[PDB]
Amino acid sequence: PTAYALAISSLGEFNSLTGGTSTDPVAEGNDYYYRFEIRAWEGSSGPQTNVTLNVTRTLGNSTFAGSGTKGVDFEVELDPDGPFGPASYAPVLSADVQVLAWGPTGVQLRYLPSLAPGATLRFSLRANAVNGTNTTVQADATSTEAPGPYTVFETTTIIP
Ligand SMILES: [Ca+2]
Ligand SMILES: [Ca+2]
Repeated sequence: PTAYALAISSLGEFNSLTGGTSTDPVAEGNDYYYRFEIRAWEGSSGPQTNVTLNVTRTLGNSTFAGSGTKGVDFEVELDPDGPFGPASYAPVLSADVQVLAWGPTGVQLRYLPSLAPGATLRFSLRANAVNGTNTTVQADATSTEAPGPYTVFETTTIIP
């Protein structure tokens, strides 16, 4: 059988850490936010542990912003019933996220609680728009139990 599975999705760029409106292109000198989801398979043989997002800049000049402050530079939200129920995304406790790395060209965030089958996490990441070269970021999802990584690339058009 398939014991455990995870998935990743890009949701594109937004003008706010939470809520707000979509964006892209972005004018150089403005902040913007990437969002990614990590999604636990509903058929998983149990909760998944060490669910980790690794995002690296692959092309262009934009930078992950700030020092790594939850609620300013990044946010992790949990939808405990995923798409399968009406519960909405809500920010998780600060203690529930370990910032493994936070720098201008790479960020790594680990969810410390276990992630129930079907549940999803939404990661929002603040960035500084820089260039008229596009910025492309690589986002990798892994967990202990799932045969990761699962990778996407999202691209932002920067106006000089
Ligand atoms: Ca839900
Ligand atoms: Ca985009």
